[PDB]
Amino acid sequence: MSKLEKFTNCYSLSKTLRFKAIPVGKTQENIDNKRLLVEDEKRAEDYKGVKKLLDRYYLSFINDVLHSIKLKNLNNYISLFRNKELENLEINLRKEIAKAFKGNEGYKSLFKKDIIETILPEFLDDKDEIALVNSFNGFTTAFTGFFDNRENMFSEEAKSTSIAFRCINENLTRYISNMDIFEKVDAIFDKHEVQEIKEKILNSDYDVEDFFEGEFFNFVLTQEGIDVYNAIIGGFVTEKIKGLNEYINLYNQKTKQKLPKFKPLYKQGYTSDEEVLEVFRNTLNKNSEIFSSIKKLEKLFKNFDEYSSAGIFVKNGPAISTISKDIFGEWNVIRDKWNAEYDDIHLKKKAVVTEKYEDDRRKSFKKIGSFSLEQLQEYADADLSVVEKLKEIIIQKVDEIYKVYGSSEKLFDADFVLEKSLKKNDAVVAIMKDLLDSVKSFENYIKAFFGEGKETNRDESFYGDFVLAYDILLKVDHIYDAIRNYVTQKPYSKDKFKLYFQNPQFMGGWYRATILRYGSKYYLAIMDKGNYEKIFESASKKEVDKLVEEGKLYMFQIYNKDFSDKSHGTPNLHTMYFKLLFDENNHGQIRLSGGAELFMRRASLKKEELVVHPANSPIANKNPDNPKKTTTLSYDVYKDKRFSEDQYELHIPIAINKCPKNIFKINTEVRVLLKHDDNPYVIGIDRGERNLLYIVVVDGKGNIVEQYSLNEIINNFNGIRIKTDYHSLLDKKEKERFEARQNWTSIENIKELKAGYISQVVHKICELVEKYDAVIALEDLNSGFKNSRVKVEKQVYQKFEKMLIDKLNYMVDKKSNPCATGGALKGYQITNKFESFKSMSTQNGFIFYIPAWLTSKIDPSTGFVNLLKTKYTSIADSKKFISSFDRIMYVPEEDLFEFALDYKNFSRTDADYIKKWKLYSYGNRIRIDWEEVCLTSAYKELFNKYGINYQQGDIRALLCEQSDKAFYSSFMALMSLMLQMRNSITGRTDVDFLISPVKNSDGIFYDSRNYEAQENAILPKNADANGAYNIARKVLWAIGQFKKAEDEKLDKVKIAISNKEWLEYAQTSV
Amino acid sequence: IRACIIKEIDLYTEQLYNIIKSLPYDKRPNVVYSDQPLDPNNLDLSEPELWAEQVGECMRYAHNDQPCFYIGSTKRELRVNYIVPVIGVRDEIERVMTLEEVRNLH
Amino acid sequence: IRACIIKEIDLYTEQLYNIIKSLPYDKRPNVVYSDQPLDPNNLDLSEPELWAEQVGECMRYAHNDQPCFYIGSTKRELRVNYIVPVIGVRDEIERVMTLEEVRNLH
RNA sequence: AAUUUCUACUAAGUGUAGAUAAAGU
Ligand SMILES: [Mg+2]
Ligand SMILES: [Mg+2]
Repeated sequence: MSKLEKFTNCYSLSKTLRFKAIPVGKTQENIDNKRLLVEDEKRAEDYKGVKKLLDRYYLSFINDVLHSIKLKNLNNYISLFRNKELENLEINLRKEIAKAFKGNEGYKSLFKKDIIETILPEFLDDKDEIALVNSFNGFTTAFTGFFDNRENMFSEEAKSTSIAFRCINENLTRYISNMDIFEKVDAIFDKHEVQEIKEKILNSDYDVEDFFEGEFFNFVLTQEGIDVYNAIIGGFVTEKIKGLNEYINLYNQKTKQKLPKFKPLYKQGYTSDEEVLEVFRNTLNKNSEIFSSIKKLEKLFKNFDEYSSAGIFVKNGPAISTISKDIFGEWNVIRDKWNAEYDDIHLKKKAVVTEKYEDDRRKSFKKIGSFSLEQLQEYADADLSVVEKLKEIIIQKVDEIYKVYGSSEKLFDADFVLEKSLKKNDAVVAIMKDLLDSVKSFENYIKAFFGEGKETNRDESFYGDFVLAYDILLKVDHIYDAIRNYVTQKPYSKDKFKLYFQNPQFMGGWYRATILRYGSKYYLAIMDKGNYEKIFESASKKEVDKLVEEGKLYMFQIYNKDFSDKSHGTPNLHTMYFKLLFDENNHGQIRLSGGAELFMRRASLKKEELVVHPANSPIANKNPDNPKKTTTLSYDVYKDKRFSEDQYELHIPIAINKCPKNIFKINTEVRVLLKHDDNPYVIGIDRGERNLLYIVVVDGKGNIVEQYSLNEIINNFNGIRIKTDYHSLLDKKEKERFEARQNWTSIENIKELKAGYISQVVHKICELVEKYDAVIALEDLNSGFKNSRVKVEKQVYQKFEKMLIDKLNYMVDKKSNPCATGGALKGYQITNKFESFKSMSTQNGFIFYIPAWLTSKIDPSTGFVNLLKTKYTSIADSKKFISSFDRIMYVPEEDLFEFALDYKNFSRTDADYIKKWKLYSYGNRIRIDWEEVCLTSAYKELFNKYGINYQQGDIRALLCEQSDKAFYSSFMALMSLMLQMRNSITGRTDVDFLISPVKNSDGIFYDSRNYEAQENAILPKNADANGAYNIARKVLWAIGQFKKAEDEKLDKVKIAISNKEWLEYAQTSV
Repeated sequence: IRACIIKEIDLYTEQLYNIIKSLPYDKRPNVVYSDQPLDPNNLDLSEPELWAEQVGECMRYAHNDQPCFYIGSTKRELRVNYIVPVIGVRDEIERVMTLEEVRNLH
Repeated sequence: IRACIIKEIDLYTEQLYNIIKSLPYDKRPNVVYSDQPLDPNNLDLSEPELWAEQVGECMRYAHNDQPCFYIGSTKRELRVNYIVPVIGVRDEIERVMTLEEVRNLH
């Protein structure tokens, strides 16, 4: 009556097993004597040519259909633009455009065989490239993806990469702003002046003002229209003709007034160290487009005060936190000023601050588009000008850019020659990375001042110049990505090309392809234009080998290191899948659906570069936790031997559970089974600071069944058992990164090491799940933060959750019998298919996503949590704090200090349930540069040092009489570190205990150091065990909620546990 | 003089390979690496190209059996041909160890 | 020319030491031994002083860490400083093996 | 440090443990 046994054969799934084909007999010279590997390499090299030709034809078709188009909704847009009556109209406009595209009499051919067969061999009419467009005759399928991606531009889904979005959302806005700027900047002009020469030289037929009319936007839809408009804007040689922006500059230089300039419309990997370095020299030299953009932005931001502060803006997001950090002290000052001004309006005279109120305030804030500079000036203080600080910090960033340029004079001079390769040279890559990092930091910083765009009173005098400079600067992103992907590049390469064998319909079924097998060897026989086993009519090995010798057959051998004869351990998972394709216990579970694909990878490493471990010489072992410290092999060990030869890869698709029968909803069945179960286990996972991942398995009543670190992955084999400490490997990699000149390669190495680690943790968690029939408990990554000491960051943790979803779609035990429940043929399907990183929330089959609020700084034996705000601000606030306690006295029996508080008298303490806590000065706390402090002795020291008796009792009144400014500072300091539960020495010393200042019903304070020296412990051993324990107890609360509801209202039960309910549960469960 | 200098540079790096091949990876020294022969008898610091990092694996070239050393991790693919042990962490190099101070490591 | 010749002779004998140190004693080659440096690139037979015997132990001099080889048994106390592997049993020497034909032995 | 491919290896000697949905953009 187990839970998992019902979640097999649920839904369908698909995978591709990749193998390596080995030519058998004289197949390779029979292939080389027909040159069946040069037609296909030529086709793989002509793919890009035909791609460019199809792009050119697409551009011709686009400029054709964009000629026969005139909108009827554009005048309404311009009339209503200069919050919901406009978006319907703009989506109507995009739908009109998309219908004009999809309404032509030729759009049908654009993504089918006709565009290669008839159209493109006619639109071109060049005997050189008609050869190209005729080579791909019958191979239309080779473009299936290209077409399926080259049609998302002719659509209207408004994603960042589409023609409609470009023409409307990014162009019409600039056109309307240009109409405004032309209406404003006029009457400085004459036909005798440069106006008539503009018209004559660039248009020659109609007036120039016609390009600032409203319904003439249905002229800049075509790329040539954009070109002529940007010509009359900026200036277009035929005689260098000046444009409107520099006529404005000429006016603003004649007399001094910052008059706005127009905005131009939009326009709808490297392979050698010398190419990379010359691209660097070209795009980033001291007279390039980018350095000139930097100089222009410098002159602007140093001329930053002659622009009206009410017109500038700053976008709302991470930019606001960074701006507050750089201006208003630290992270959250702007946010708290906005919260103060929001309470002064939407909060009564009462202290009723509720989590729903705080959440609606947070939502209202996060929905604010952007903040002006006058607003951010009101939030400031006396004699602090926000524009001066922004100007000075931007000038500091610019001067740092200039300093790095002055430190990098050498990479620009023509005499420079490369001594070493770029991937092995790290001085020049350090220079390039430092420059790119500084420039991209500046680019990402000044990205804030583009404050949401959609707003009324933008100071166009500033934003003209700003966007003029910034639209050239943001090319550093592509340059950075290209250079980085070039440097972090393996010395080998996995570039391959599919082989067709003069047959468009090749291998697409089970065609001229079959999978033979002989003994324990499986063969792929490809007909051209002993006893085996066909896949079951037999053959004769003699005549099939005769065919192989003749040439009528192309027998490859399917092979991976598990088909070898010297392999004795456990086979790979996909090897087991493949071997099961042809098994008897396999009825229809894993079947051969679709057609295979035979690729071909050429040798990338020259045999002069091959490096080897010489035979009969002791090799050092890299695993510190290995007993055997050396190894002596009787043969050679080549490094990357697989990439030093040609290899025929083979991709075979498989469809698991093609004809399912146990079809139902997985989530509701999980809820029903968790309800009807009397003791459901739960595996809580939490990201620690000293541990990569930490597991705590908790039964259906809150009792810890297991708790251990996932620091070391344990591989079992042959009965032996060897451990690997991935935390030490990660520390070694981080130390190496600290030593290296540049850390482009180190970061990729760390990412791939973490990916491998989570690939091991996936199996760990699966074998934990199929041992207790437990239910997993993961942090909800959408809402929350981890304070920068957690090793596993959010990206790799998101990849870990994705890997767990993709594994739990079909969970297999390799060691188990295949036909047995849990084996490869009957694997558990206890999770739905992955959809997106945003839908990973609140449930996924056997996976519950849980917010990580109040999980690590909470006493796991009493539920206590420090909800106070013990930060020193002034004498009055600390006096009110001290006067808010119900009693503060010295208990002489225990030699402690009791602080009898009451959470009712304190602000923002509504989540709590047992409002009357009594917390002492028990134990020692580690403050932060770290220093250990015994609390009671520190209190006695402070009291005696400032002349204060404490044996009296209720010394609250005796304590709020101190006139000294530093007394209350020290007092609130050690009162803040008294409520510090998670203590840890910074300098990596593994002391991460977790003490609590309150005592439980039995009268003993929880101290983790009493449980770390134990196995089979009932309470968490440290803060991370506490996090996992609480993340499990939240799912236990959700299970209890399921038990409260009926068997039809289960689907609606909300399980997003709120702070009130969570603290209530944690404080009454005991 | 150039022929004898290269011979000395190679005999020294062959001895260094034979020595360093047996130390456990956590004991390997910090070295200064390059592709042109390195001469410890004349090697002078303060050159803006010397960076002290730690040796990794020690393998042999398959075509002419020349020893090569992987600086840092093998997965970093920073394979060099000539190294020299130093007492240093960064551009602040103190001194050059000898063929016996590397044997004392283990 | 004499300095480079001695350097080559010593690098070759150091490699020979590092190789022969690991073979089991029953596989050791037959060699031609002497106390002056031996140059395999020019070594010509028919000299009435070359006797092919089998290497024994391989130890290091305590004062300058120079490799020395015991020809025959260690108990024979025929310790030499420079050897060269040959295919021979007596004054009838056939040819001179190379630094890889000695590695193929085990 | 060998791999269909990835990570950590050498894991008892031409491999070990786990994972792996490919193509195209
Ligand atoms: Mg295996
Ligand atoms: Mg590896």
